[PDB]
Amino acid sequence: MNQGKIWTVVNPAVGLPLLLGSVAITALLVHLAVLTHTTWFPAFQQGG
Amino acid sequence: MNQGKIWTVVNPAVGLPLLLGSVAITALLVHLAVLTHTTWFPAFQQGG
Amino acid sequence: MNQGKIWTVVNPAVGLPLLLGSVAITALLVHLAVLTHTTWFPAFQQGG
Amino acid sequence: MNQGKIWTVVNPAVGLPLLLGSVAITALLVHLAVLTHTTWFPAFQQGG
Amino acid sequence: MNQGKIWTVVNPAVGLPLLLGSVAITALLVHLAVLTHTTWFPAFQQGG
Amino acid sequence: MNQGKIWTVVNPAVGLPLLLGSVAITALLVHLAVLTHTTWFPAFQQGG
Amino acid sequence: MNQGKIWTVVNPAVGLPLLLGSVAITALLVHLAVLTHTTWFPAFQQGG
Amino acid sequence: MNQGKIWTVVNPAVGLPLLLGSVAITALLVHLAVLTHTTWFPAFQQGG
Amino acid sequence: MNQGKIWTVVNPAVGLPLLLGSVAITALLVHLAVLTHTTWFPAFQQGG
Amino acid sequence: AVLSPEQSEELHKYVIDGARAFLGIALVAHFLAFSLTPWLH
Amino acid sequence: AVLSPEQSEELHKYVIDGARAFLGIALVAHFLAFSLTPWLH
Amino acid sequence: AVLSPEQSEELHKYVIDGARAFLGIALVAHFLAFSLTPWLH
Amino acid sequence: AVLSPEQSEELHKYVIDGARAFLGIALVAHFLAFSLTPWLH
Amino acid sequence: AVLSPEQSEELHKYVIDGARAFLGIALVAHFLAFSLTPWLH
Amino acid sequence: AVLSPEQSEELHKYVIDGARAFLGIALVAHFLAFSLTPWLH
Amino acid sequence: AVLSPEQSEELHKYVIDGARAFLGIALVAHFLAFSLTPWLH
Amino acid sequence: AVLSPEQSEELHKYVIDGARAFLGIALVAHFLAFSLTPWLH
Amino acid sequence: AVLSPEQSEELHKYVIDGARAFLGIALVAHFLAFSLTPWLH
Ligand code: BCL
Ligand SMILES: CC(C)=CCC/C(C)=C/C=C/C(C)=C/C=C/C(C)=C/C=C/C=C(C)/C=C/C=C(C)/C=C/C=C(\C)CCCC(C)(C)O
Ligand SMILES: CC(C)=CCC/C(C)=C/C=C/C(C)=C/C=C/C(C)=C/C=C/C=C(C)/C=C/C=C(C)/C=C/C=C(\C)CCCC(C)(C)O
Ligand SMILES: CC(C)=CCC/C(C)=C/C=C/C(C)=C/C=C/C(C)=C/C=C/C=C(C)/C=C/C=C(C)/C=C/C=C(\C)CCCC(C)(C)O
Ligand SMILES: CC(C)=CCC/C(C)=C/C=C/C(C)=C/C=C/C(C)=C/C=C/C=C(C)/C=C/C=C(C)/C=C/C=C(\C)CCCC(C)(C)O
Ligand SMILES: CC(C)=CCC/C(C)=C/C=C/C(C)=C/C=C/C(C)=C/C=C/C=C(C)/C=C/C=C(C)/C=C/C=C(\C)CCCC(C)(C)O
Ligand SMILES: CC(C)=CCC/C(C)=C/C=C/C(C)=C/C=C/C(C)=C/C=C/C=C(C)/C=C/C=C(C)/C=C/C=C(\C)CCCC(C)(C)O
Ligand SMILES: CC(C)=CCC/C(C)=C/C=C/C(C)=C/C=C/C(C)=C/C=C/C=C(C)/C=C/C=C(C)/C=C/C=C(\C)CCCC(C)(C)O
Ligand SMILES: CC(C)=CCC/C(C)=C/C=C/C(C)=C/C=C/C(C)=C/C=C/C=C(C)/C=C/C=C(C)/C=C/C=C(\C)CCCC(C)(C)O
Ligand SMILES: CC(C)=CCC/C(C)=C/C=C/C(C)=C/C=C/C(C)=C/C=C/C=C(C)/C=C/C=C(C)/C=C/C=C(\C)CCCC(C)(C)O
Ligand SMILES: CCCCCCCCCCCCO[C@@H]1O[C@H](CO)[C@@H](O[C@H]2O[C@H](CO)[C@@H](O)[C@H](O)[C@H]2O)[C@H](O)[C@H]1O
Ligand SMILES: CCCCCCCCCCCC[N+](C)(C)[O-]
Ligand SMILES: CCCCCCCCCCCC[N+](C)(C)[O-]
Ligand SMILES: CCCCCCCCCCCC[N+](C)(C)[O-]
Ligand SMILES: CCCCCCCCCCCC[N+](C)(C)[O-]
Ligand SMILES: CCCCCCCCCCCC[N+](C)(C)[O-]
Ligand SMILES: CCCCCCCCCCCC[N+](C)(C)[O-]
Ligand SMILES: CCCCCCCCCCCC[N+](C)(C)[O-]
Ligand SMILES: CCCCCCCCCCCC[N+](C)(C)[O-]
Ligand SMILES: CCCCCCCCCCCC[N+](C)(C)[O-]
Repeated sequence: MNQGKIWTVVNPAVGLPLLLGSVAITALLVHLAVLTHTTWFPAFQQGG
Repeated sequence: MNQGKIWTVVNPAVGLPLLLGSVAITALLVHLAVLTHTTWFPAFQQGG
Repeated sequence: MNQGKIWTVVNPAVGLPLLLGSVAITALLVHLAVLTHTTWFPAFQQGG
Repeated sequence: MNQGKIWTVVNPAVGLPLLLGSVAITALLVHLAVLTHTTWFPAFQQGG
Repeated sequence: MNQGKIWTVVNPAVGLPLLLGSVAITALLVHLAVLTHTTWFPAFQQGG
Repeated sequence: MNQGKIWTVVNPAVGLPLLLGSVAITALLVHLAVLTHTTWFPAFQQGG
Repeated sequence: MNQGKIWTVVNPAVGLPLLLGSVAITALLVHLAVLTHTTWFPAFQQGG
Repeated sequence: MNQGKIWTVVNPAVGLPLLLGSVAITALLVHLAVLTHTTWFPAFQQGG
Repeated sequence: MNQGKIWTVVNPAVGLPLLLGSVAITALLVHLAVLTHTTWFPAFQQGG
Repeated sequence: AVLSPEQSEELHKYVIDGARAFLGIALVAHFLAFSLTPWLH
Repeated sequence: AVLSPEQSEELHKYVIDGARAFLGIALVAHFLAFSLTPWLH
Repeated sequence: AVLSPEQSEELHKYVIDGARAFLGIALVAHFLAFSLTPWLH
Repeated sequence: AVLSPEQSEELHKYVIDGARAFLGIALVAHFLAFSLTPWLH
Repeated sequence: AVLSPEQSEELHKYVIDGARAFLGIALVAHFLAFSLTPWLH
Repeated sequence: AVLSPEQSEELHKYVIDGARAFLGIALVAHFLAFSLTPWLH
Repeated sequence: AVLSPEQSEELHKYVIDGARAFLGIALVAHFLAFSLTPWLH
Repeated sequence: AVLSPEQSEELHKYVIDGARAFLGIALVAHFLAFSLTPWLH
Repeated sequence: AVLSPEQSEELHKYVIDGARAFLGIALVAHFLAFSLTPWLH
C-alpha cells in the first residue's frame, strides 16, 4: 500500500496480468500439493 | 463487475485470450485431478 | 452466437488459430485420458 | 472445402506451417500411443 | 545497498518483475522441497 | 514435387529450417522408440 | 578480471540478468542435488 | 557440398547457431542413451 | 583458432552468451550424470 | 489497443455476462454431479 | 487485424457454423461410442 | 505504458482493494477449512 | 500476408488436394493394418 | 527504460527497503518454525 | 522473404532432390537393418 | 546497449567485486558445512 | 542477413570443412571405442 | 552486430584464450579426479 509508485517503472499492461496469473498458478499448486499429500481431500473427492 | 476500468490499462486483445485460455486450462486440470484421485470417474469411463 | 463483436477486440489472425489449436489439443488429451484409464480402448488397439 | 475464405483472416505463412506441423505431431503421438499400449507393435520391432 | 547504479544498465521494467518472480518461484520450490522430504509437514496438512 | 508454389506463401528462411529440424527430431524419436522397445538394440550397444 | 571489454560486444542489459539468473538457478540445482542424494540434509529438514 | 546456395535462402546468423546447437544436443542425447542402456559405461564411471 | 571469421556471419551479442550458456549447461548435465550413475559421488556427498 | 474509459465499461459488461453464463452452467453441472455421483454422499 | 463491427459478425457466422458442424460430428461419435463400447452399459 | 506518479497511485488503489478482497475471501475459506476438515484438529 | 478472396480460394484448393492425398494414403495404411495386424481380428 | 544515476539510486532504496521488509517477515517465520516444528529440535 | 513463382519452383527442385537423397540413404539403411537385425525375421 | 571500452571496464569492476563478494560468502558457507555436516568427515 | 550466391559458396566451404573435421574426430573416437569397449566384441 | 573481418579475428583471440583457460582448469580437475576417485582405478 506504500508501493504505489511501481507503475511509474513497471508497465501495468505486463505487470497486472503477471500478478493475477502468478496468484492463479500459486492457488492451483497449493491445491495440488494438498491433494497429493492428504487422504481426506481424495476421500472428499471420492465420497461413498 | 466494479473492475470495468481494467481495459484502460490492460490490452483486451492480449488479456481476453489470456482469461479464456486460463479458464479452459483450469477446467482441464480439475478434470484430470478428479480422474486421477477417484475410482468412480475411471469406472464411469470403463463401464461394463 | 451472440458474442460476434469479439473480433472487434481480439485479432482473428491470432484468436482463430488459438481456438482451433486448443480444440485439437483438448481432443488429444481426452483420447489419452480414456486410453490410460480404461482396459477396453487398449484391448481394441491390441485385438486378437 | 467450403472454408476457403480463411486465408483472408489467417496469414498462410503462419497457418500452413502450423497445420502441417500439427498433423506431423499428431501422427507421432498416435504411433507412440499404439507402441505403448499393444504387445504386437513392440513384438514387430523386436522380431526373432 | 551499494549496487544502486544497476538501473543505469538493467531496464527496471524487465529486472524488477524478474526479481519478484524469481523470489516467488524460489519460495514455492523451498516449500515443495520441505513438503516432499519431511513427515511433519504432510502430517500438519493431514491433521486428525 | 507438384507443391513447388509453396515458397510464394511460406517464407523459405523459416520453412526450410523447420523442415530439416522436424526431420532430425523425428529420426531421434524413432531411434529412441526402437531403443526403448527392443532387447537387440540395447544388446548391440552393450556387446560382450 | 581481464575480460572487461566483453560489454563492448554483449549488451549488459541482457547479459547481467543472464549471469545473475544462471548463478541463482545453479545454486538451486546444487541444493536439490544434495537434498536428493544425502540422508543428513533430509534429516536436518525433519528434526526430532 | 553441392548445397552451398542454401545461404541465399536461410540467414546464416540463425542457421549456423541452429546447426552447431543441434549437433551438440544430438551428441549429449547419444551419450545419455549409451549411459542408460549399457552396464560398461556406468562401470567405467564407477571404477574400483 | 582458424574459425575467427565466424563473427562476420554470427552476431557475437547472441553467439557468445549461447556459447558460455551451452558450456555451463553441459557441465551441469555431466555432473548430474556422474552423480546418478556412481555410488562414490553420492557417498562423498553423504560422508560419515 | 487499450480503450477509452467508456469503451472499457462497455467491453466489461460482455466479460461479466460471459462469466455469469459460465457460472450458471457450472452450477447446473455441480448439481448434476451431486445427484449422479458418490460426491457429498 | 481487428475488424469492423459488421465484418466481425460476418466472420463469427463461419466460426459458429464450424462449431455446429464439429458438434454434430461429435454427437454421432458419442452415439457410436454408446452403441459399440461398454460405456454407460 | 508506464504511468504518471498520480496515475500510478490511482491504479495501485484498485490493486490493493483487489488484494484485500482476495484476502477476505481466503480468510473465510481458511475458517471453513478449519471447521469442516481434520486440519489443526 | 493475408490474401485477396480469390487468392485465398486458389490457395485452399492446394490445401484440400493435399488433405485428400493424405487421406488416401491413410486409407491404404489402415487397410494394410487391418490385413497384417491383430487389430479388429 | 534505463535510468539516470540519481533516479537509479532513488529506485534502489525502494528495492532495498522491500528486501529488508521481506527479510524481517522471513526472520519471524523462521522463529515460528523453530518454536512450532521438530526442526533443530 | 517469399519468392516469385519461378524462384519458388527453382528452390523446390533442391528440396525434392534433398528428400530423394534422404530417401535413398534411408532405403539402404532399412535394407541393412533387414539383413543384420532380427526385424522381419 | 553495448558500451564504450572505458565504460565496459568501469562496469566490469562491479561485476568482479560482486563475484568476489559471492565467493567470500560461499567460502564461509563451505567452512560452516565442513564444521557442521558429515561431509569430508 | 542472406548472402550473395558467391558469398554463400564461400561460407559453405567453411561449413563443409568443419563437418569433415568433426567426421574425422568422430571416426577416431569410434575406432577407440571399438578397441577399448565391449561394443562389436 | 556482426563485425568487420579484422574485428572478428580480434574478438576470436579472446574466445580461444578463454577456451584454453577453461581446458587447462579442466585438465587439472581431471588429474585431481584420477588421483582422488576410483575412476580408472
Ligand atoms: C468481490 C468484490 C467485487 C469484485 C472484485 C474483483 C476483483 C478484485 C477481481 C475480480 C475478477 C473477476 N471477477 Mg469479480 N468482483 C465482484 C463481482 C463479480 C461478479 C458478480 C457478482 O456477478 C462477477 C460475475 C465477477 C467476475 C469476475 C471475473 C470476470 C474475474 C475473475 C474472477 C475469478 O477468477 O474468480 C474465481 C472465483 C472465486 C474467488 C470465488 C469462489 C467460488 C464461488 C463464490 C462459488 C463457486 C460455486 C461452485 C460452482 C459450486 C461449488 C459447490 C460446493 C458444494 C462448494 N465479479 C464484486 C462486486 N473481481 C478479477 C479480474 O478482473 O481478473 C481479470 C479480479 O482481480
Ligand atoms: C484441484 C485444483 C488443483 C484446483 C481446483 C480448482 C480451482 C483452483 C478452480 C478455480 C477456478 C476458477 C478460478 C474459475 C474461474 C472461472 C472464471 C472466472 C470464469 C470466467 C469465464 C469468463 C468468460 C466465459 C468470459 C467470456 C467473455 C466473453 C465471451 C467476452 C466477450 C466479449 C465481446 C463479444 C466483445 C464485445 C465488445 C464490443 C465493444 C463490440 O461491444
Ligand atoms: C478428461 C478431461 C481432463 C477433460 C475432458 C473434457 C473436456 C474438458 C472437454 C472440453 C471440450 C470442449 C471445451 C470442447 C469445445 C469444442 C469446441 C468449442 C469446438 C469448436 C469448434 C470450432 C470450429 C471447428 C470452428 C471452426 C471455424 C472455422 C472453420 C472458421 C472459418 C472461418 C472462415 C472461413 C473465415 C471467413 C471470413 C470471411 C470474411 C472471408 O467471410
Ligand atoms: C505448498 C507450497 C509449495 C506453497 C504454499 C503456499 C504459498 C507459497 C503461498 C503463497 C501465496 C501468496 C504469495 C499469495 C499471494 C496472494 C496475493 C498477493 C493476492 C493478490 C491478489 C490481487 C488481486 C486479486 C488484485 C487485483 C487487482 C485488480 C482487480 C486490479 C484492477 C485494476 C483496475 C480496474 C484498473 C483501474 C485503473 C483506472 C485508472 C481506470 O482507475
Ligand atoms: C490416441 C489419441 C490420443 C489420438 C488419436 C487420434 C487422433 C486424435 C487423430 C486425429 C487426427 C486428425 C485430426 C488428423 C487430421 C489430418 C489432417 C487434417 C490432415 C491434413 C493434411 C493436410 C495436408 C497434407 C495439407 C497439405 C497442404 C499443402 C501441401 C499445401 C500446399 C500449398 C501450396 C503449394 C501453395 C500454392 C499457392 C499458389 C497461389 C502458388 O497456388
Ligand atoms: C532446498 C533448495 C533447493 C533451496 C533452498 C533455498 C534457497 C536456495 C534459497 C534462496 C533464497 C534466496 C536467494 C532468497 C532471496 C530473497 C530475496 C533477495 C528477496 C528479495 C525481496 C525483494 C523485494 C520484496 C523487493 C521489493 C521491491 C519493491 C516492492 C520495489 C518497489 C519499487 C517501487 C515502488 C518503485 C519506486 C520508484 C520511484 C521513482 C517512483 O520512486
Ligand atoms: C514410432 C513413431 C512414434 C513414429 C515413427 C515414424 C514416423 C512417424 C516417421 C515419419 C517420418 C517422416 C514423416 C519422414 C519424412 C522425411 C522427409 C520428408 C525427409 C525429407 C528430407 C528433406 C531434405 C533432406 C531436404 C533437403 C533440402 C535441401 C538440402 C535444400 C537445399 C536448398 C538449397 C541449396 C537452396 C537453393 C536455392 C537457389 C535459388 C540458390 O537455387
Ligand atoms: C551437482 C552439479 C550438477 C553441479 C554442481 C556444481 C556446479 C556445476 C557449480 C558451478 C558453479 C559455478 C559455475 C558458480 C559460479 C558462480 C559465479 C560466477 C558467481 C558470480 C557472481 C556474480 C555476481 C553476484 C555478480 C554481481 C554483479 C553485480 C551486482 C553487478 C553490479 C553492477 C552494477 C551496480 C552496475 C554499475 C555500472 C555503473 C556504470 C553505474 O558504474
Ligand atoms: C540413439 C539415438 C536416439 C540416436 C542416435 C544417433 C543419431 C540419430 C545421430 C545422428 C547424428 C548426426 C545426424 C550427426 C551429424 C553431424 C553433423 C552434420 C556434424 C556437423 C558438424 C558441423 C560443423 C562442426 C560445422 C562447423 C562450421 C563452422 C565452424 C563454420 C565456420 C564458419 C565460418 C568461420 C565463417 C566464414 C565466413 C567468411 C565469409 C568470413 O569466410
Ligand atoms: C555424459 C554425457 C551425456 C556427456 C558428456 C560429455 C560431453 C558431451 C561433453 C562435452 C563437452 C564439450 C563439448 C565441452 C566444450 C567446452 C568448451 C568448448 C569450452 C569453451 C569455453 C570457452 C570459453 C570459457 C570462452 C570464453 C570467452 C570469453 C571470456 C570471451 C571474452 C571476450 C571478450 C572479453 C571480448 C573482447 C572484444 C574486444 C574487441 C573488446 O577486444
Ligand atoms: C546410415 C544409418 C545406418 C543404419 C545401420 C542399420 C543396421 C544396424 C545393424 C546393427 C546390428 C545389430 O545386430 C544384432 O545384435 C544383437 C546383439 O549382438 C543381437 O541380439 C541377440 O542377442 C541379444 C542378447 O545378447 C537378444 O536380446 C536378442 O533378442 C538377440 O537377437 C541380434 O541378433 C543382432 O541381429
Ligand atoms: C503467470 C503468467 C502470466 C503471463 C502474462 C503475460 C502478459 C503479457 C502482456 C503483453 C502486453 C503487450 N502490449 C503490446 C499490449 O503492451
Ligand atoms: C492460457 C494461454 C493463452 C495465450 C493467449 C495469447 C494471446 C496473444 C495475443 C497477441 C495479440 C497480438 N496483436 C498484434 C494482435 O496485438
Ligand atoms: C494451441 C496453440 C495454437 C497456437 C496458435 C498461434 C497463432 C499465432 C498467429 C500469429 C499471427 C502473426 N501475424 C503477423 C500474421 O499477425
Ligand atoms: C506444430 C508447430 C509448428 C510451428 C510453425 C511455426 C511457423 C512460424 C512462421 C513465422 C513466419 C514469419 N514471417 C516473418 C515469414 O511472416
Ligand atoms: C520469474 C519470471 C518472471 C518473468 C518477468 C517478465 C517481465 C517482462 C517485462 C517486459 C516489459 C516490456 N516493456 C515493453 C513494458 O518494456
Ligand atoms: C524443429 C524446430 C526448428 C526451428 C527452426 C527455426 C527457424 C527460425 C528462422 C528465423 C528467420 C529470421 N529471419 C530474420 C532471418 O527472417
Ligand atoms: C537464467 C535466465 C535469466 C533470464 C534473463 C532475461 C533478461 C532479458 C533482458 C531483456 C532486455 C530488453 N531491453 C529492451 C530492456 O533491452
Ligand atoms: C539447438 C538450438 C540453438 C538455438 C540457436 C538460436 C540462434 C538465434 C540467432 C538470432 C540472431 C538475431 N540477429 C538479430 C543477430 O539476426
Ligand atoms: C544456453 C542458453 C543461453 C541463452 C543466451 C541468449 C542470448 C540472447 C541475446 C540477445 C541480444 C539482444 N540484443 C538486442 C542486445 O542484440
